[PDB]
Amino acid sequence: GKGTPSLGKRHNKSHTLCNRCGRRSFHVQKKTCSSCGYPAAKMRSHNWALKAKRRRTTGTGRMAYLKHVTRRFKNGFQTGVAKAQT
Amino acid sequence: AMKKVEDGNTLVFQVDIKSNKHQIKSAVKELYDVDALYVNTLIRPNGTKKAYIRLTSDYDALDIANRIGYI
Amino acid sequence: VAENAGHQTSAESWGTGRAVARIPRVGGGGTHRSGQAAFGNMCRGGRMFAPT
Amino acid sequence: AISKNLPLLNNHFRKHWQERVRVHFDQAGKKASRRQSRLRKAAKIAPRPIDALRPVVRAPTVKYNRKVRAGRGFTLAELKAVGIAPKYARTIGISVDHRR
Amino acid sequence: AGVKTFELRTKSKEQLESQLVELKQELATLKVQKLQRPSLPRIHTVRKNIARVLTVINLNQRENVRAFYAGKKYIPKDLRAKKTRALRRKLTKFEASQETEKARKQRIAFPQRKFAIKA
Amino acid sequence: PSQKSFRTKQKLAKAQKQNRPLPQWIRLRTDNKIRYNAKRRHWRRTKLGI
RNA sequence: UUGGGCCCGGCUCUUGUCUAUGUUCCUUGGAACAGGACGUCACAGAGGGUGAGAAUCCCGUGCGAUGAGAUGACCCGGGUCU
RNA sequence: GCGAGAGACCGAUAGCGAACAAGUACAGUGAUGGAAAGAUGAAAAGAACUUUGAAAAGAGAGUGAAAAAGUACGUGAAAUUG
RNA sequence: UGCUGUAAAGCUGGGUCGAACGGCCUCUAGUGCAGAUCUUGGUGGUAGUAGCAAAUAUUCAAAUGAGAACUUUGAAGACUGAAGUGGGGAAAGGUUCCAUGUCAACAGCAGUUGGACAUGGGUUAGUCGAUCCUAAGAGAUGGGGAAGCUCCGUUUCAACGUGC
RNA sequence: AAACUUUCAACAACGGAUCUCUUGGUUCUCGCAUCGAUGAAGAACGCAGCGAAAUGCGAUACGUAAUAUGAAUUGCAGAUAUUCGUGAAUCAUCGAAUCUUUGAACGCACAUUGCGCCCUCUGGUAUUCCGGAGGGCAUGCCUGUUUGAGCGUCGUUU
Ligand SMILES: [Zn+2]
Repeated sequence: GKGTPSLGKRHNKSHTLCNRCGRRSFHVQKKTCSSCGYPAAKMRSHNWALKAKRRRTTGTGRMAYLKHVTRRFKNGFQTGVAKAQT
Repeated sequence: AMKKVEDGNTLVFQVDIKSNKHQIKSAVKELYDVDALYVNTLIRPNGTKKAYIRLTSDYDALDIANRIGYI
Repeated sequence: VAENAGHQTSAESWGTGRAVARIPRVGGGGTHRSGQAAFGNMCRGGRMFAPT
Repeated sequence: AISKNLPLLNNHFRKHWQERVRVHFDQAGKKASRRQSRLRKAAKIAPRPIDALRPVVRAPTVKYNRKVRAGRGFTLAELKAVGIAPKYARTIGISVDHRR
Repeated sequence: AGVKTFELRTKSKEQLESQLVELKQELATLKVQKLQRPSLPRIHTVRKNIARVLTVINLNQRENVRAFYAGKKYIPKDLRAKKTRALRRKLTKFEASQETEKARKQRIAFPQRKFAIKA
Repeated sequence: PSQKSFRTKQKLAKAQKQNRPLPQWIRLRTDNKIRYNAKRRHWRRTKLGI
């Protein structure tokens, strides 16, 4: 009875949604995320999992602030406003 | 919702998800200058908030809804 | 070619006894790639013989 | 493993050597960039020469006694004999070696 | 194209909020009409006008704060430079140009000479 | 279940809104490649995994 | 043997703008950007687009010219005040 | 990472897993695993209208250089089939 | 359609097709498939075959509809027989709820029907729950280990009130 | 003799090979040095006149300001929008801003949109209660300020 009969008794989620990554990998009893390591300060990431780094890294999101760093550096981090040409 | 303005003297509004009944009761006082007997709130399955505002007997809900302009 | 081309898989051979060739196969399930061969120069999506 | 009248070889390729293969594709690019750097450095300080004056010294070993090459800097005694202080010498294009 | 920004910048604190309230009730009235039209492109125009007035109010307000804090040693961090975290930790021009008095005496005594050869 | 948290209900709201057919006027745009909504989901076939 | 602060350039970087010559004739073709004839420009016969293999239709290319903005105690070339 | 220029490189079962709403759909409790999928035509000009049919569709007609290009779209091989 | 060559193959006639391609002298290689229980994709025979047989059981008429064994209504005949095939909930699911329209695919026959498809609508709390308490336990702080990720400890060798 | 089986050819199927393409990949070279408590990378949820995704953005939400340029956008619709002009569209440029809930994430806590405390203003006849708006309240460490503790200790007076 370890196959179909035992598979009918699955109604207690071991994992719930994580807050840092929202992946449903938050182990409820351990109070830890199996994906990002929450609530550890550092992100869970390993060099034996290179495909895992591809899935969650810089460039996989919005980069809402890192988009414009190259643009601001190219102008030398200007301060002030643009001058209208007469 | 248009049945409640006539039967129950109740106005139906879409309301911000972050608000509470205290803020909703005040808001209808600046916007329409009407007094709410109570505010009943509801979060819809699509993710928005719906408020059932029953006005005191001093105001007629149908009259106010004509002033707003949706009946 | 890229050094990891054709080798971005975790494929393991099913061994013998399953009536299939002993080429390494993609594990898991739910995708049509599951159960398909990998890592071979004869395989679709594997790495070429003697990569340049 | 060993089958012929052939020399016995020492090919040190039992480590992960393919991860440390440095092919100098940029030899011509490095040559061009080196020339451009040299040109810019020369133009920055014209007409002052780019190279400081170097002494001449004997190459140390029994094998290279005969040869004589360029040293690193003139000794303090040598500059003393020509009336140039080392601190002033370093500012007029002469290299100084306090060790020799 | 809605309200003109250069006209807003000539309006006071009192007038900008009076205009802001009206634009909000303009949007409130239109959202009632959207239930019946149902297509109403005027929605987009009023929203940008609300954004423009909110922008002019904030920019005019931040300029008073900048003038108040002109020349003070400590000013609000949002009014400070936002170059990068690393560039803010860098030594300033005055700090990096500091020299020990021994170092200055030797640099003055032995400057880099200018000379030529073959003469 | 009927008793649910706010985050649970908040995710279900987004799942319903993403499960609509493709609007018709989209296919009329120039150089349009989308012919249908390819991320449809049925409640009985594929589970949300929340 | 000799100090410092600015003002204008140069050098370094980014960026704006500006420029030669066929769409002439005939055939095929839905379309000429094809074939033939006659040419033109070329410091430009790289590349791309345009209803088929387009230097010459268009953008560019080549040649440079001329603005704006930065940046450099730790570059110099002039000034100017100490 | 950012910005460029190239090649006796591959040419959609190849080349990065990904030329496409690709780390997407999907699977797994989870760590993780992970695809398939480019091409009408110069231009939709994407078949008005009549007729049969419950309709889908068919037959005429029409557009187009071509419908031996009808979106189940360039060519259309073989297995297999009428 | 044929021709040439011992052959690997080359050239050609007819049809289809619409945009690039070939000979010769050299260079170069990810360069020749019938097999690898080869890989991926596609298609057969088997074969209109096996089979679609647990849960007692359906029938008549009318209506709708192009079309009714299967939809609706009525008339019967039945069954579950209160430890139910009834009425609610916890876990889990997530719009499956309701109305309107609709039948390309799905409901291993059918379909006018549907938990399908499409468009909308729908969940109202001072008193019901959560929220609060503590249980087994988990786990910060002060500290003490550990190269370190972190481990121990839960008032602990602490000057511990964000007191009233 | 049909039927049937097999083979072939034409046509029609099935299927997507071949051919030719290519805003992709791969490799090599050249140049540059720029994330974050002034809140990053990432996540969630939202935002369009009619949008599901992708792209963009954050309740100022397929975006605001500014500089440049100079007549569009486009599937449809539409100005209380524009044309010898402070003027259409523009991630063209970009120096000002906005930047939800989070996240190193910082009042405590978080399988909860839970529970506080402080300051200013305001509503309810209110220093105490309740409601609202705004601004705050993490840890280690450094310099300083203030308030302290210790017969640790110095001078004095019983
Ligand atoms: Zn996580």
